[PDB]
Amino acid sequence: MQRIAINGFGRIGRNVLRAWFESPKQFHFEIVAINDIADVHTLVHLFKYDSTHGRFNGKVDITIENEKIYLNIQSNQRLLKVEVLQQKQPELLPWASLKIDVVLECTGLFRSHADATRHLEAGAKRVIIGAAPFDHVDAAIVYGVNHADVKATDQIISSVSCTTQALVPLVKIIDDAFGIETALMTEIHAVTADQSVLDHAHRDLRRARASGQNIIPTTSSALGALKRVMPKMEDRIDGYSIRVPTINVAAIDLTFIAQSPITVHHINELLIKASQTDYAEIMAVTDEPLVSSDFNHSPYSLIVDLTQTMVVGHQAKVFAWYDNEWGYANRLLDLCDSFKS
Amino acid sequence: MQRIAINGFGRIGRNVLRAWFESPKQFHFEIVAINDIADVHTLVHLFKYDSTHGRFNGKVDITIENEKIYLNIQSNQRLLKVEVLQQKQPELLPWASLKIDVVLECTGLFRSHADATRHLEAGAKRVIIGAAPFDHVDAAIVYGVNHADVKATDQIISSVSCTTQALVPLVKIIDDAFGIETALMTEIHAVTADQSVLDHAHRDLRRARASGQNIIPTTSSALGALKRVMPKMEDRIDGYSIRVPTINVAAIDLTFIAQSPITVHHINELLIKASQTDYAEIMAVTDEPLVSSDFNHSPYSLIVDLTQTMVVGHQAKVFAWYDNEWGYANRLLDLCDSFKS
Amino acid sequence: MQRIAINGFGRIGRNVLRAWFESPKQFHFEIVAINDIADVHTLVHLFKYDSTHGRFNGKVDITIENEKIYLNIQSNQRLLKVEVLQQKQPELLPWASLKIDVVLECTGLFRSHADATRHLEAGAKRVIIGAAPFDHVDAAIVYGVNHADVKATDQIISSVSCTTQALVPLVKIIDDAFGIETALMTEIHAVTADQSVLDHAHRDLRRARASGQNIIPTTSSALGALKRVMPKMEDRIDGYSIRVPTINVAAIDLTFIAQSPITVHHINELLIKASQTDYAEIMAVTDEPLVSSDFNHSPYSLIVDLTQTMVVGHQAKVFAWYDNEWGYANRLLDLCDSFKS
Amino acid sequence: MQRIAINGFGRIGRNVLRAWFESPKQFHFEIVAINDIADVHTLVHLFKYDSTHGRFNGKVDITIENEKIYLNIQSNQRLLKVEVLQQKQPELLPWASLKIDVVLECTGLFRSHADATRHLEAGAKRVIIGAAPFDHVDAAIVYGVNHADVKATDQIISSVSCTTQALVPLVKIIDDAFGIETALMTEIHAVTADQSVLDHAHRDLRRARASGQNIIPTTSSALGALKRVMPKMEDRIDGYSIRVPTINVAAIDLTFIAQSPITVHHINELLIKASQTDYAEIMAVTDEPLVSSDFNHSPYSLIVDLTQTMVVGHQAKVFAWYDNEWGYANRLLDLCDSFKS
Ligand SMILES: Nc1ncnc2c1ncn2[C@@H]1O[C@H](COP(=O)(O)O)[C@@H](O)[C@H]1O
Ligand SMILES: Nc1ncnc2c1ncn2[C@@H]1O[C@H](COP(=O)(O)O)[C@@H](O)[C@H]1O
Ligand SMILES: Nc1ncnc2c1ncn2[C@@H]1O[C@H](COP(=O)(O)O)[C@@H](O)[C@H]1O
Ligand SMILES: Nc1ncnc2c1ncn2[C@@H]1O[C@H](COP(=O)(O)O)[C@@H](O)[C@H]1O
Repeated sequence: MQRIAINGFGRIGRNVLRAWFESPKQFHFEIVAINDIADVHTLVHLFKYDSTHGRFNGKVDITIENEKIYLNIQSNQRLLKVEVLQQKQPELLPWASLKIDVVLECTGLFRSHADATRHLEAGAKRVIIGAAPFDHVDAAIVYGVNHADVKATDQIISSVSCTTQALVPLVKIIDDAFGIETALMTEIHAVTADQSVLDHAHRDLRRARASGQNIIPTTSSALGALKRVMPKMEDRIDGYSIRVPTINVAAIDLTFIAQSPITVHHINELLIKASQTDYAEIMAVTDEPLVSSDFNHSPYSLIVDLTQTMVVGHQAKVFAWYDNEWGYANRLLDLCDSFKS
Repeated sequence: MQRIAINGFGRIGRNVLRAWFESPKQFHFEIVAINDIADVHTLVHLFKYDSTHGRFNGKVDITIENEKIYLNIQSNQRLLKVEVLQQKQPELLPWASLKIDVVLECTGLFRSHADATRHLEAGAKRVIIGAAPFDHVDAAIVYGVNHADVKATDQIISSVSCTTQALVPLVKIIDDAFGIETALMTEIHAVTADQSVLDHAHRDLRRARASGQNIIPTTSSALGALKRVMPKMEDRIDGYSIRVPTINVAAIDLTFIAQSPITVHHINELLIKASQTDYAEIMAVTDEPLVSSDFNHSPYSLIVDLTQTMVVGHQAKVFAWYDNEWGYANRLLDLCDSFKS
Repeated sequence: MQRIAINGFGRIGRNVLRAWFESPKQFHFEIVAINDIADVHTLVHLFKYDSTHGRFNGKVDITIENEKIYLNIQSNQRLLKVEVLQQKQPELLPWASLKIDVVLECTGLFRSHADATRHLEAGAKRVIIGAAPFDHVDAAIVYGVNHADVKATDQIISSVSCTTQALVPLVKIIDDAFGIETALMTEIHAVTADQSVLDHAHRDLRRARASGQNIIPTTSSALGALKRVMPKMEDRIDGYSIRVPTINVAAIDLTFIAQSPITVHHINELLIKASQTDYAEIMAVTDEPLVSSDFNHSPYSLIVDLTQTMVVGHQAKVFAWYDNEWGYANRLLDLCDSFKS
Repeated sequence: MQRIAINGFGRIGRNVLRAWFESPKQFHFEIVAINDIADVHTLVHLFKYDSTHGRFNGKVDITIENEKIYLNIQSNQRLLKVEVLQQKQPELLPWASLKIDVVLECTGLFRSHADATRHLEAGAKRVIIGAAPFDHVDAAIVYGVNHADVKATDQIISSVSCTTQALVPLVKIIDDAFGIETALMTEIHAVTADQSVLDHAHRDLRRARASGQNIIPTTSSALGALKRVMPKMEDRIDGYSIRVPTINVAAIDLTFIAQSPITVHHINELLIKASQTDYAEIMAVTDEPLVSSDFNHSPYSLIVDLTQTMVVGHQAKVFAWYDNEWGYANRLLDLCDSFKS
């Protein structure tokens, strides 16, 4: 069966594996290897215990065999024997011998086309960058929109940011119905590792500042991303992220100018249909009176709070929550399940 | 002097007094009484120490002259004797005998023209409701914009909300020079007192949940304010508000369609000229990459982040800060100062 | 099957009803009625949606009849039909009708014998205050310790606090082993409902203060309870509490003077043999480097951090974690099961 | 006059420079040089805008004379003309050319005896390690206790930690009245720079975990340091530290067995006395019911909460707050203004 490997057992990598076991439907593929620069013990711990998502529900047993290290993981009536590796520089990795079909490059270090091929130079067949693009990419995918539009000879694939997978669907759907003259996105976002616990030295003089005590307006790769997905949107959309002191779950505030005429009802109605039809696998809509932590550990790439939708004249605004760790995790998985086809 | 009194030594009332002593120019009106349902010591204790604004910078001793309790408040080369009262029902309050010129109603219970007038029956000359009008006000005022338009016959007046103080100048300033077709607002606001520390039974099931580790979107009455202030802007602007774990400071995220050519440079250039000339008292602008905490205890009704301004086509977004409690409190005083003809 | 009411559908009351379901051990009794000032719809929201413990996993069918309201609740293959009520005064409540074998008085408003007797007046056969007593109680129980001391005759009982549920084991185990001359307790508790979001008027001027941004030391009627439980430990034990801005999970820090030889190993080993034999049902011990978050939703009365134990001479210090809501909520049930005719 | 320089312009470094300006008493020495690996601009911004301590009241103007970068800071009727340096290797520093009498080491990378000496070999005339000793130093000092015992043979001087600056004067005062058989310290501390914002890989696995959402029991160098100043205390004192989600201000829970009769009264009475006589510059005491943010920006090396003092038999406990950035930093300034003839 298709063999997958994770480079970087960070938040993303860890949650991905967690998802594999937690996934309601067993993914046909299997993860057989994880690479990192840290000791296995540290990782296991972080995989086992998490402040956000909680104790991982199942045993994890390390075994040394020959000289190779292995995570025997069991959970949800499902096993994986993973091989651990401690190679800093990808190029030397043994993806060749392991017959690794798909690398999940989740280190955030090797985002470029050059640094991503290093995994292919190392004998892997297909890389997926678990972040926005840096320079070149053979395709910029958003499972639920253009996961089909992957050529087979594509090798360096990006699946963009968590933010981008809430934005792209909102935009596509609405442009396809009402038209979008120009849009503007505010993103209310939980904290991210990039920030500092206390005022520290940081390039981002904004993210320099105490994560827990500040509202921090900053930027989002998610615009430049979506412009690679919908190159026509170049010079029509913009926006930014705001960081506030919650641990997890984020929102989008999408203001836009419709080209056809719009009512509140109408916009909400469309988004409800869309969530039951084409985008059923990654969208959901809620009227109920909810707040971020209700959407924690929610595998949708976005949920629309419909009550939040507003309209004055041509101008409108919609609101979507999304677990900014866990949606984007199941989308790295859901995409890998699309390649067997 | 012209004599002012406070009803409700709440988060506002206390800050108003603090501001009276902390303001760089002394006001030509004394605060001669306060009144609250809570014990004097509790009030004093919270007058002296504040989690958001640290210690009060001076002395407070409690005299019992006659049968009457008194506060004796020594700070920044200024003194006040201040009679404490403890009457729920504001019609009993002896504003008559104390010869109160102006009340500030700062409890939140008495916002109807009806309820508020009870201070005038108690023998007050004038009342300011420190809150968006409940039903009617002889006028509704935002210092720096329309404060002038108070007539002598005007008896019940509202100083609206912190949001209103920052949302209105932005509209007047932009709408005049550029022309707002429609505009939408997103208010990122710190925790509010009416919230719940853990999840709790409450009318609003959004503002029922854990204030400190939860994002909660909800309503802003600073729209239903703005419309009494600017009648022209009815159906041209709606918006909503978001609670986030910080303890103070808030942001307005204004997003508007223009009836003219708009560049980022030209928007910011206006907002600057407006702060330099027409609104130098209640406005300011910052080029610097600052965050919420940096504007704590800032007296300006709005500080505009110019590196947050954004243009796509005829649509745009401006970004302004304000200390909710302080920005609003200094405007309260600035107002009572203005009635001296 | 006995029949159990819950005056008070707050953190405790609600998490009681949950644990009944989420528990793998099935209780021979059933919960058949709840009461609260709030209206059914609101209780149901909050029963389903919790910030701390997350989405309730089950369906909740609100049934209205000619006057009576019910709650059909389905989860973990278990089904309850639960009458809802809205009556402030527990004297008038119809426990008579419904054959209430036990009330769980989880409001924290009826803690005297007289106020709790209002439930016996209403027709309930037996009460239990879900707090420390306020005066007379026909016993004060800590499950796993003196739950068999329940006299048949005993009507009004108390189940002390979560804090006391943890302190007492420790004391009893150590004293009955090494002998405790005197011992002091430092409790690090997460925010609680009594606390305020911002500085508000309150009788306890420690708890008046903004809960999110303050280390707030204070009282703890765990001691006053521990004395009612272990009478011989009068005068020898005192302690206090500290509120810090986590949402949940507390820790207890007991420094004691032993009346015999003590060494870290022996201290820990003792607690290990306890968590393995006698107290093994409400106790557990962990060698691992954990933090508060990971014990969130843990059913144990105490979990001892054995890496934290220290000894200098005849004085030593042990350390335990506990979930304040869930630890307590499970024990309440366990005690109800203890009452078997 | 003596000429001070700062290696490491971090939390400590920058607060040190700030304190210089704020002190009512113009110190009899000037800070003439700072050094950081980071870029000047960042260093200014952070020195100007702080989340913990607010805006620096003054103005900084960067000047590049010749090929040297200077900082012209003006505040509180004073000016310093600083030089900024980008030299990571201390041996290569120009302390000799700058005629530096005192380097403040605050990088926390050069705590070792050898490494700190690297400064002296650069022409430094005396070095102060702004941390507990790593290996062994010429002398460990606690201003207000033993700041007189400095010899001119002493060139490597450790100012211990913000914690030790409060632990020592308690222990000293208490042993030297009632005696201390043994004693155990619990420390509740605000968050530190070294913690992670989200769960993360790090050497210590408890400081790996999310700073804003956990109580985190860990360790404290303060005992190791106190023994190098009170060697008699070896074997007679231990303790640990806990990190809670607050920005600043920490407290200490000293529990101790007395060697005489003690009553709560006498203990508080001694500490009141001590705070007026000998330890009057570095100590204070409060009867009031106060909380962390009350003592933010408070230059006392400790303050006792006397309401918190407890007694059972020979065992007693006390409690004291301290600003763990501000206090420590004025002690650095107080230590440098001892050395003057
Ligand atoms: N050169 C590298 N090769 C492989 N994994 C790496 C490398 N550098 C960092 N990592 C991992 O990438 C992750 C960093 O992302 P995060 O920890 O989520 O901020 C951690 O799991 C690191 O161990
Ligand atoms: N009937 C009343 N008359 C005057 N002040 C009141 C009354 N009821 C409550 N207050 C005060 O109004 C304020 C409302 O809460 P807050 O403004 O958030 O502090 C508090 O100071 C209350 O103690
Ligand atoms: N008179 C009452 N009878 C029954 N339950 C009550 C009464 N008053 C308040 N409660 C409930 O008790 C709860 C207090 O516990 P907590 O939610 O932890 O603050 C409130 O949320 C109410 O739902
Ligand atoms: N010579 C130096 N070598 C290494 N780090 C330095 C040096 N000078 C300044 N720094 C940095 O200054 C920072 C200030 O401390 P902090 O920001 O609290 O970690 C430290 O992180 C150091 O790395």
